[PDB]
Amino acid sequence: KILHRLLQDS
Amino acid sequence: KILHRLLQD
Amino acid sequence: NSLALSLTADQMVSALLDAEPPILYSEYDPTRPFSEASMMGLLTNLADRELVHMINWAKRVPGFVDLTLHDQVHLLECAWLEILMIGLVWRSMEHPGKLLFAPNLLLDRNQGKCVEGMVEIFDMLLATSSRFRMMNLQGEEFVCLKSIILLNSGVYTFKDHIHRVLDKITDTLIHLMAKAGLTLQQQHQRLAQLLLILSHIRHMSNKGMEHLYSMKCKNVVPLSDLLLEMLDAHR
Amino acid sequence: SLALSLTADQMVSALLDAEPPILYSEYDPTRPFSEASMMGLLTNLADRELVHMINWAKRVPGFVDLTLHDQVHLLECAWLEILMIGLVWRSMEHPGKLLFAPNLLLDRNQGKCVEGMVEIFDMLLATSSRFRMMNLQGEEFVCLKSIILLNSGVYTFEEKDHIHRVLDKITDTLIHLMAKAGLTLQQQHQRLAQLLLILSHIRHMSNKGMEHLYSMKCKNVVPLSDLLLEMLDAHR
Ligand SMILES: C[C@@H]1CCCC(=C(c2ccc(O)cc2)c2ccc(O)cc2)C1
Ligand SMILES: C[C@@H]1CCCC(=C(c2ccc(O)cc2)c2ccc(O)cc2)C1
Repeated sequence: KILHRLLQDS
Repeated sequence: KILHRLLQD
Repeated sequence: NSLALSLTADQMVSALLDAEPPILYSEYDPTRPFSEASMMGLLTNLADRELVHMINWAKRVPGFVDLTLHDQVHLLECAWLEILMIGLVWRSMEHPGKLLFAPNLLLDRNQGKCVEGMVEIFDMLLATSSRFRMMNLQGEEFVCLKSIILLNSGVYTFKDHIHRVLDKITDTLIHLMAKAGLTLQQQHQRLAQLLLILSHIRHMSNKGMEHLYSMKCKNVVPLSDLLLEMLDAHR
Repeated sequence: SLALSLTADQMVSALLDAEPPILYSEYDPTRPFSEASMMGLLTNLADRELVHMINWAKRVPGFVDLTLHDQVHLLECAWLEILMIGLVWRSMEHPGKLLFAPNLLLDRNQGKCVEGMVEIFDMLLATSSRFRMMNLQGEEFVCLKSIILLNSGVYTFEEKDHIHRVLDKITDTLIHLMAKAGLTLQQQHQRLAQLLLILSHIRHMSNKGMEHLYSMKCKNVVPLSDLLLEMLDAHR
């Protein structure tokens, strides 16, 4: 999930 | 429309 | 040039409370409805009779009668399902986990599953009802919210009169909260909380409308000519 | 949290600093207008805006304190609403026109270029004209946008009370701004109500827009981006 990815990026 | 008639009543 | 603007806050409240439609009953001799046909049959019949009362209720909302006939038509066409829903949510307030469509018709999640793609609106409705009860929504606040929906929902699809009536209902809402002993901060916070609910009620209406449109195309449940015209007004 | 401890002016500052930039379109005034390429431009534009929105959301007070699953849900619900109120805000001083980008201004007779989109176009114009008449302030705008992010998906999921706490904090901030502008107590309440009723219409426009985008995907003529497709499936 892309939205999951970008939100999670630290 | 029916709505017309009912609003006039 | 409007008697609505001249009313005091209490006159506004008294007028709205007395204009309230009655709580109608569903059809009797029941099996607990479980077929997609019988449930939607009961609901359609109920909504159809409710609409007749809503139309005459709307005419008793201060400022609504000052509008042209065509403007009255447009507002009701836009807001009718919203008003039915916030009515349903209000009635279901003292019955957590259940929806009181009528005193003899209480439905829960499991009966929403009956109709394909129906339980999601149910959950939204149940959530809104739980939200109302936790806020301890009052009847005086409810009738203000419902009138706001009537005048607001279709106002941008057309006009200072409506906005000035809307402003006065806000005055009334604050007046009610101040009367209940709420502090200045508690007043505008609660006002904000109540009005944000209308955004979700709008969303529930739009999702419900799509479902009713689907039922029309399905042509299994016969819709009345009145509902067909209210439904056609959206798309 | 740290958002609850924030004063009203700190809230405004943090929100104003978190504002995403105004991205450019690929519009070529000399190139033709297929009106399937117009949607192509808009799709490309929105897809790039989403990346900035997501990072903008992470700077909205309180949002980070939420579980990742809830963060996903709120953006999935409100992304088009947020795109739309942004579009409306940019178009505020361009009456009868929508400013999708500094190089992309469109009016009514370009909205009909796409099937059943002119009404949504007129609703956006009405909202924009409404912000204009109200003389909506930038400080009030960023408050509204954050409210949409937190509110729009709050009844579709505990820690929902934390959202209500932050939502009340933004309400305090909004009132603070109005009292600052010299508005009387009656005027503050009225304007506050006026602003929040707009959100109902922005919700309506989003639902209508979401349906038009689903129709466009099924037609499969204007290809949606991978992110845009996932955001669209969220509403089903
Ligand atoms: C899908 C909608 C959401 C749940 C409740 C619904 C309806 C409804 C809403 C409120 C109410 O008091 C009475 C009835 C409904 C049902 C049939 C119909 O022809 C029109 C409206 C349907
Ligand atoms: C039907 C909607 C009406 C208003 C404008 C719309 C879009 C839009 C909205 C805001 C914005 O900044 C950039 C783009 C859009 C277009 C294509 C797409 O795949 C996603 C969104 C589309």
